[PDB]
Amino acid sequence: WKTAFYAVEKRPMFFEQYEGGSSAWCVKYQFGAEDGGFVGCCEHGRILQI
Amino acid sequence: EANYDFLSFMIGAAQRSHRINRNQALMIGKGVNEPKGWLTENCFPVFQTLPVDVNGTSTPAFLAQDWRRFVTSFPAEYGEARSVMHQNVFGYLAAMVDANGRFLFGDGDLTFTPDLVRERIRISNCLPDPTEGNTKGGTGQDAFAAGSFVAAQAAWKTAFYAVEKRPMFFEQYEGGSSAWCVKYQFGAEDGGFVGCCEHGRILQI
Amino acid sequence: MNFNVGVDFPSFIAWDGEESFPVKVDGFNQFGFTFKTIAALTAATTFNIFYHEPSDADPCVPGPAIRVPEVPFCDTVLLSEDGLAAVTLPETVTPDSFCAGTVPCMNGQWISIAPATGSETNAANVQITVTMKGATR
Amino acid sequence: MNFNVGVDFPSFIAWDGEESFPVKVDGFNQFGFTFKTIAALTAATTFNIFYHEPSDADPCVPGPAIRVPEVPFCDTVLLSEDGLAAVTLPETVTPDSFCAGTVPCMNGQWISIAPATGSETNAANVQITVTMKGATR
Amino acid sequence: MYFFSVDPRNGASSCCCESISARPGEVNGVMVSYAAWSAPLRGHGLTNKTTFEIDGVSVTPPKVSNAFGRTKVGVVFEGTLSDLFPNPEGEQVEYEISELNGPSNGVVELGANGAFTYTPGALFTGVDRFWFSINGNIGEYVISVDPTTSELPQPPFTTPVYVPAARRSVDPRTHVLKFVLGVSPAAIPGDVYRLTVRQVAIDCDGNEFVHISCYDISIGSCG
Amino acid sequence: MYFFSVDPRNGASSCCCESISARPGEVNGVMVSYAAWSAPLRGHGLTNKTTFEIDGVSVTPPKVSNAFGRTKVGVVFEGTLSDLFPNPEGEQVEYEISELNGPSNGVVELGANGAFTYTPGALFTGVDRFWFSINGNIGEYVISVDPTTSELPQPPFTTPVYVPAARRSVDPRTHVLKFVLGVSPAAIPGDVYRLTVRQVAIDCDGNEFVHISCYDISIGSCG
Amino acid sequence: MVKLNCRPLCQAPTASRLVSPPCFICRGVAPSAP
Amino acid sequence: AAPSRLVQPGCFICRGVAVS
Amino acid sequence: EASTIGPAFFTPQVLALEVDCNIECASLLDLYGQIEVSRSTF
Repeated sequence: WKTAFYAVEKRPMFFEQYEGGSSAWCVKYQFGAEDGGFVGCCEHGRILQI
Repeated sequence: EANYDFLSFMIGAAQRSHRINRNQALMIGKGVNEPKGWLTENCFPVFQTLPVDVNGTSTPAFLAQDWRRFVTSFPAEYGEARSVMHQNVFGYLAAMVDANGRFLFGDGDLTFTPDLVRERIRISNCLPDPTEGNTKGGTGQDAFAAGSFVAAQAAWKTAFYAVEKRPMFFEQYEGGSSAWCVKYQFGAEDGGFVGCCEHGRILQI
Repeated sequence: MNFNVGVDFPSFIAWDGEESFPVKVDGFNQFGFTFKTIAALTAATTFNIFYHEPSDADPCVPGPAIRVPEVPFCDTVLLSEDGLAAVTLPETVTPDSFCAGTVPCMNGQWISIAPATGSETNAANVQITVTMKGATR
Repeated sequence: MNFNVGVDFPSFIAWDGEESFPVKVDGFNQFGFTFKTIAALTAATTFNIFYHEPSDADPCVPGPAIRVPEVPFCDTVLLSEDGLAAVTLPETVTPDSFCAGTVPCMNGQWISIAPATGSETNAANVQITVTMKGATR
Repeated sequence: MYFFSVDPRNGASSCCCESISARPGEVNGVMVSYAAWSAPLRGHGLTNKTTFEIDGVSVTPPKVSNAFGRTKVGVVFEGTLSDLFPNPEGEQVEYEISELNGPSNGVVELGANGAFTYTPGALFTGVDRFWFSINGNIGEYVISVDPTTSELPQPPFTTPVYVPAARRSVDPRTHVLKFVLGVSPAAIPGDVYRLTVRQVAIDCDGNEFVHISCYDISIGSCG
Repeated sequence: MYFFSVDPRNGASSCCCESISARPGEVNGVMVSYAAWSAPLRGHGLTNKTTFEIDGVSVTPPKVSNAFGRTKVGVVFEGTLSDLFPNPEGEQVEYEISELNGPSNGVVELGANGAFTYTPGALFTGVDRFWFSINGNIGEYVISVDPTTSELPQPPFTTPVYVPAARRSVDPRTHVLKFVLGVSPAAIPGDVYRLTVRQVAIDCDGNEFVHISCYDISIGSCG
Repeated sequence: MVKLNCRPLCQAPTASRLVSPPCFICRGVAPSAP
Repeated sequence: AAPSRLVQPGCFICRGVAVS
Repeated sequence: EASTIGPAFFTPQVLALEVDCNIECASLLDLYGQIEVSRSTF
């Protein structure tokens, strides 16, 4: 697995109050993170099926 | 240009191509223009297992009792000998089973992984394997290809000799190379032959 | 010294003036169109954009034709009526001049262009084509 | 987040299966083809490569079609018996796989592809497009 | 390659002209060594102002006529091959397209009866020839593919024996003249032509020394 | 391996064409050395624009006719051999399949009375021929094995004497043209064919020098 | 002198079986009957 | 050398009770 | 603006891995008897 599939880390989550749209009666938060991954080289792996 | 260094790639992909061709030759190389390999010269004494009657059909087979009788038969007067075989064969031995269902090796471990250098097996998975890669051999019926190769054994330090004259070399081929294009030339010179071929043995089906 | 740039930015046909062709955009991760005119147009020409899915039976043939939605980016005031992506080749665009647009958000695995209705008369003089960017195999 | 990859490597149709097209390559400095078939071929097909020159009547329209000479590098041993460059799509190219290639030396302002004689009824099942590189002006 | 050393006109040393054999279809090369005549005339050597002329002393006029056609690029061209051979007697006609003299940028599907279709090569504009043969009589058929705009000129129906437009050269350092002499595939064996060569020298100051010679081309089959 | 040094076209040193003896079945090689003709024409040597033509001056038309079949992969094919020997006089038909000229990727067994069965080798598609011999007279039976999908085209019924498609070559360093000359197993001894060769050299600037020769191929048994 | 370069757009999977030795039989048992 | 067989002992158990 | 301007203003982070996925095989050249030699035909 250390060379069959890769995981890509860029940035953890964040949280901040969305100012525009949050009145003095309501309030609206906003969050998100950014990451991804891919499959390195599928000749280093097997699967056992029926 | 071409940030990826191409020359060092070819110098790497030539010693590699040479390495496996030499290893391939000394085994099955045929006479002219390549050393006579010990698989094809076929003057090692060869033993072949006898079949078994699965409900009266006599399919070819190879079971652990055959392996023990093949390796202990080597006359210890020749010296200590190592066995070579394809890794699927060793997988084949490790997955056998007695009539009640137990494993013949490692009576319950999910895995049989013994010290190979204490058993003189030297797995090299380029040799011919009788499992046809995999997905053949070890059947009730419709597999295992009578007449195949399984494994070998010999005092290799004296049953087969390897001859080296001039190792791999690279050189710019001055001539045929101009002020804008280079022509490289590489080469090596080596060979092999069998020693005394009463020191080896082969197992078949 | 020119480079064999067909690998690493290949290009395929998408509308030869008579038929649309789904182009597989899965293996790559960026793509765009490069319009081109073959003879003077008569009025504005509008094209619809379609994206496909892997077919239910076979996983390497495109499924049906689904119309890709459209997204704005902090300045869209046209805001096409039914919120469906479309491109309008403007009138008075000469030959020997190419326009190049691209849908922002990708979806599906096959994309296609088709001449929107009411504009398939002088749409036989355009020839759209696609070019991808960077294999991800 | 895909880019408008159209500009900065545009692409045009060079052989739609029924008629060829000259594509201008003056504005750019490097270019290549991307072959792609639509149906299984019956035998090896061969295309000729042609380069044009600016017509004397108008410098924005291609003149007659000259054929581009052939340049061997070092490894070339076939030399195609004619000294006139040509491509040959080999048999057994399933119609979900593209093939790229380009000439080592451009000349003139335009470039064109057409099926060589003998393989004119299989070329109706192939598509050839040209994608350029950075623009000089 | 032929070679003729010319007489130096010193009042010193069967027929008059030298002999040149030729074969229908060949295109050969000729060298002439004007050294013996121009070397005494010490000047600026030879000048590329040589003129040729071909005359027929035995012709046997051609049986089958030649013809000409036209077509646009990419468009197939079809025509007849029977109204070109007026036959005096009544007999059959075995049309044939000599493979060694087929077209150069297309193919011709010669039908059974003086009919044929000419498919020009893809993306090709120019002139193209092929030499038919009716009952052994050879004549050329010229087709000019136009680049779809207007037209190309009408080429001049190459003669039985010709010297090409410009493939000549004069080496002023060794006083040697070279040129090409090509023979049509429509030449008739046994016929004799005559090529007269007018070569001009030059003095140190810029005057002329003319010199005229002749040659007798004999169209023989099998060389 | 024959070797002909062609005439130098210099006006200097029975029949016209040189001779070539060929035996039915062989496939030989031929060399031609244009050195004496193209070396003085200082250019870029020869070019691979040579053309060959084969005409018969004596045929003795064949007695038996050929036949063409069709079949898919793996499926056995059956056929007869009695409708191929048009006998003007009455005689017995000693059918025989020559072991030398049998099929290439299959196997046939000869019946007792004009019968045979071609069971193709498993996993094989293409075209396979085999040469039968009806009463000393020889023909061919050509069958195509189709990959069961649609159909295959028609092969061209190989001629008595042929020059293979693309096996010609030329070395511009020594002015030598090499080509292969193959004879069908059905060529009748005593016949004579004629082979013609149009080889084109080239000057420094891309023009052409043509040269034509001929060769008389006489199909004689026993070398 | 064009030198082509081809890739497939969709690779295919590849299945295979995993035959393993059967529970053995032994050739000839001593106490038996004809 | 010709291929020699490798006959090994079978399932040998008994010496005193024949099977019915 | 962005996402509609060529693809040259954005320079990707060239990471430093190089996937290989190529088994040589297994070596079998140390068992044999080794003998250095000289001019051929010993």
